[PDB]
Amino acid sequence: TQSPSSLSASVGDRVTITCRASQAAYGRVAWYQQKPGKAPKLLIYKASELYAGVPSRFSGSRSGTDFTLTISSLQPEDFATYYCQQRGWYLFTFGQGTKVEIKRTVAAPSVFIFPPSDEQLKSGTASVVCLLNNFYPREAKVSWYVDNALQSGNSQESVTEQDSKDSTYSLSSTLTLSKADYEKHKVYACEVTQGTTSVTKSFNRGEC
Amino acid sequence: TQSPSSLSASVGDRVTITCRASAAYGRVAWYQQKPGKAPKLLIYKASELYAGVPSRFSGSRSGTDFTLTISSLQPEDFATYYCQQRGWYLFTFGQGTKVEIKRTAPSVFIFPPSDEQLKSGTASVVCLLNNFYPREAKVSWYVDNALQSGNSQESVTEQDSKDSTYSLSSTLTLSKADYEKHKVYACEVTQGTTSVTKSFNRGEC
Amino acid sequence: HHEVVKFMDVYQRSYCHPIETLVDIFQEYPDEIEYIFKPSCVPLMRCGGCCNDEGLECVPTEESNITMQIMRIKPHQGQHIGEMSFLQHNKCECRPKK
Amino acid sequence: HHEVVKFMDVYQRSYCHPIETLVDIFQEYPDEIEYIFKPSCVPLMRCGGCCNDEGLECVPTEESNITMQIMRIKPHQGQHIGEMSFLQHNKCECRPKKD
Amino acid sequence: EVQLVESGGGLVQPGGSLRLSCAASGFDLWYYSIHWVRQAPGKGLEWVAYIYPSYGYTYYADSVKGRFTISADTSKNTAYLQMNSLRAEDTAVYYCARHAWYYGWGLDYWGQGTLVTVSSASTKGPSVFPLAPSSKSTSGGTAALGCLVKDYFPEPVTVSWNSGALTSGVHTFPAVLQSSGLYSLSSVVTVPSSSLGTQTYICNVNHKPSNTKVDKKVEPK
Amino acid sequence: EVQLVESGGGLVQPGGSLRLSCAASGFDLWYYSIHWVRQAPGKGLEWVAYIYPSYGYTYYADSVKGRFTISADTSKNTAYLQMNSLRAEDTAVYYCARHAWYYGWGLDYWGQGTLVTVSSASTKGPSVFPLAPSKSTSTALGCLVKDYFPEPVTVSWNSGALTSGVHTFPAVLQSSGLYSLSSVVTVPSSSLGTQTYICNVNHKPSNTKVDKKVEP
Ligand SMILES: *[C@@H]1O[C@H](CO)[C@@H](O[C@@H]2O[C@H](CO)[C@@H](O[C@@H]3O[C@H](CO)[C@@H](O)[C@H](O)[C@@H]3O)[C@H](O)[C@H]2NC(C)=O)[C@H](O)[C@H]1NC(C)=O
Ligand SMILES: *[C@@H]1O[C@H](CO)[C@@H](O[C@@H]2O[C@H](CO)[C@@H](O)[C@H](O)[C@H]2NC(C)=O)[C@H](O)[C@H]1NC(C)=O
Repeated sequence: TQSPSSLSASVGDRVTITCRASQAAYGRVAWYQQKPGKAPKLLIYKASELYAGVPSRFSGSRSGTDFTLTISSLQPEDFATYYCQQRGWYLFTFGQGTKVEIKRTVAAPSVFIFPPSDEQLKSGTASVVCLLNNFYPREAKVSWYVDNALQSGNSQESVTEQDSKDSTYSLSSTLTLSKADYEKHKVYACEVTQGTTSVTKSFNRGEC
Repeated sequence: TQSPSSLSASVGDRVTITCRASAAYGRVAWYQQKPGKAPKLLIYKASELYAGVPSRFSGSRSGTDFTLTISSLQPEDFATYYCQQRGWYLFTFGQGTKVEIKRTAPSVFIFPPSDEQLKSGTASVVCLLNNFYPREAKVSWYVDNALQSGNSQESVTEQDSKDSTYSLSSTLTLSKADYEKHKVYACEVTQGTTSVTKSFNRGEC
Repeated sequence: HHEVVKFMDVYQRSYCHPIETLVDIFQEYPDEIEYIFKPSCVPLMRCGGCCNDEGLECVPTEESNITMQIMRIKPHQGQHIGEMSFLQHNKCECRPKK
Repeated sequence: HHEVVKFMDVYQRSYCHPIETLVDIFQEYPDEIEYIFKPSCVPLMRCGGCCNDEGLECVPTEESNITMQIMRIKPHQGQHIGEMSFLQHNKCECRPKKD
Repeated sequence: EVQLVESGGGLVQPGGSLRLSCAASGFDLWYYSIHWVRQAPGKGLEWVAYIYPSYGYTYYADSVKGRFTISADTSKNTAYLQMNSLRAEDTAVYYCARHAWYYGWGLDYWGQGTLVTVSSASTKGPSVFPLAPSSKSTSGGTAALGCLVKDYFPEPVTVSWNSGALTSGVHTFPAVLQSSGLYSLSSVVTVPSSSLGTQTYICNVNHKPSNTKVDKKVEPK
Repeated sequence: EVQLVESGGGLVQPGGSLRLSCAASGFDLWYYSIHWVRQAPGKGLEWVAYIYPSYGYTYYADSVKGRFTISADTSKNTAYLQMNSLRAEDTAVYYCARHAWYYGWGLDYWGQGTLVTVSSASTKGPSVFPLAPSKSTSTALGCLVKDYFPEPVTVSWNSGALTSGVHTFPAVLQSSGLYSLSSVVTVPSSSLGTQTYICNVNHKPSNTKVDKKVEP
């Protein structure tokens, strides 16, 4: 197992994950770093040795059956999910995985709206888009209102990973419907309830 | 080098070939080369004997002079025998030794050109000499009892394993123009005992 | 002409791993002294290689038996080829000393 | 579920010939004592094998050298990856026991 | 100089086969180890199998035993994972790695990820509609424009901008499996408002699974 | 058990190339030695080259050094002698053989023999005329294989069956420049037509196969 399952600290905070090896496999544990949808890179071998290039802030130690990975100065570049590998001839035992989010001084999103394109309308389907850039935290209940009407079962949301620099996210909610319901309505609002910030941006099908 | 160059004993006569090694640590082999076939080995490591090789075969080492020994020479062992001097980076084969065997009827034949070959444009007459020994048998041809040379091509088989006799074939090749102009085609063999000859008649078939 | 082995290559090719080792048959079956065996040795996957830390050593972990043909040369007339068995090391490992 | 090796093969594979032999560098460079080496051993094609004859012995005949990259680590002071050379046996042979 | 390069990804209906390929550069495979680790969509890592060429070691994971087979050809410096009776759950991205002893029990230089999808659904080429930078979408000096790639299957889809050059401030959002069963994504880029239509803006979409190539121009509304 | 099989033989114009193939049975090349030994026309044997797979040994004789290269494909259990600059002297029968250490420095199981002719002349197919059996009426027939190039030509009798008393003569270099031979078999006169009389000639260099019946 891995522990904790998931965690969020801020910049500079030292952070340590611990991995269990109830099968005493001779300290063969290693640690790997999986960045957003990319190739797992290795960080720690022999449960304490460090790969070439890996930053000094990374280190490991072992309390018998409890191996820990320690990051001294959490810097925003080190945003990823980390795994521990027990290894052993005939044995791998990959860890549960630990998502490492970072706190980024809560910020209001930079909301945008994109109506369906005339070509998309020509296809018989209308897609209205709502962009939320450079915001924290990631938990932002996005709401859609067609002529001030809350929208259900038509909103598909997708979010990036903490940007390496600002460590804020970006969200994209899509109000999808047929071209008929787009030419039959005027006000298309997109509200984002983010903590103490209820931002909203809208358009008038006419403005187009 | 190898020695003897050639030798003719009879069945049972002990016969010994000798190989020189101007040496490489006594790593030598002996091989048997049957008429135009694959060299099979008889002796490896200069004294050991290959599987199947007859008990009559043997090897020896006189310092730098390795020898192959056949005690009861049997007719099957007609071949050319070679010694492999070997060498890690200097493998070198032996000179080779012809294994001749003197034997204890000539039975001559003649075959005329086939009408196809004739029609082709050239006529070839052939004369056969089977189960005969020895060599040096200058074949004589007579087109209408006129000596023919340089139109005769001879070929000899190899010593048969059992009888140790040979087989020869001489070919008179000429144009159909110089052919068909004659009837008697005789073929003689130089035998100081009886210099026999065989002939045929074109008009007959 | 010259040849080099990269450090990673040296480490891997000489790291603790089963390697072909020629072993005299006496060492495994020291029976039947008045009996010649040809060949005198057999090729066996034995352990070997650096463990790259003094504390631990290259030891076998998975072992089984291989029967091989050896020409048993009898004291006098006899050349029977017998199926002598030997032990081999399938897998090695780096484990602490004692 | 078992395997056998034919005699022709046994004689052939366990004969006098250069085999990859793992050799601890300590055995080869004994004077560089105040230096631990990583890795401690190196793979070298060295001689080995039965000659199956008392008169003869497995001796090398062709020898050359391979330079390999080795971490010369001083025990606690500092390390450096240096190109230590080693001897290898290109070819072996079975030659009489000179005595 | 060490590189591992993978290919063979695609879609296979349950019961079918596919061979993945992991070729290596700058280091011989023979004296080393190639492992395969599969990552299911949104799931953890799973060691699939390994091969140890110069050792004669081929051990496989329990889930894939018999169905899959690892192999290696020394001359091409390349390992292959021939999977033969693919069931739905096997859908994952497959990575290959080297296990060197200087780094102990551990996988140094890893692959990129080659995607294998086990579904009986059919490939659909994508459709691309613009996300025009409306004057309302203009946040002062900061302007927003993008591309919408709709109704494509299966993954993956690559979306570059302006033949790779325009990269700063681009946010290609992840895909969503729309309840219809087709994939959909949206890539945007904060571009200077001053650039407006003075700087050309073309998004380059590629769907290698369907061999579709669409480079759409984004222009002011 | 152990068998060596050769191929690649044929005709090549001076300067051309050709690869011989030596496949091995019941016996791996990897742990052993394959040599090429050429026997020149009417002359002794000549070690061409060797390869020792598990050792990395490729030593060739000096005459072909650089021109030839020995090699082996482990998967197909096969050695290859790639000749690249075939000169006249290269004409020979090329044998491949195994050198096992149990037999010391020596070539145990040998090849069969593959003929290589270095000539700029063109392949010529043969012709077979019957040699019909009154002179043979004293036990009696043969075949004549004329005007063929290059060597070899094989002339069996009655699809291998007719072998007792077969005296296939060697080839002759006809003044034209084509080879010619005569395969004969002494057959009894009393036998008449009781068996059959057909010689099976094969000229794989020219890919010719002639099963001609010899009758009076
Ligand atoms: C591979 O390297 C071996 C190392 O064992 C070489 O053999 C030895 O090589 C050294 C060269 O460094 C020879 O040097 C000697 O130096 C002393 C200095 O006082 C001098 O007195 C000698 O006259 C000589 O110059 C050394 O003689 C030589 N032999 C020994 C140590 O017994 C050899 O070059 C290589 N072997 C191969 C390529 O097979
Ligand atoms: C390898 O061969 C040995 C010798 O034939 C076998 O060992 C036998 O079984 C046990 C092993 O603990 C012992 O009694 C003796 O060593 C053997 N006894 C008999 C009656 O043969 C076994 O097949 C293998 N031994 C190993 C791998 O240790």
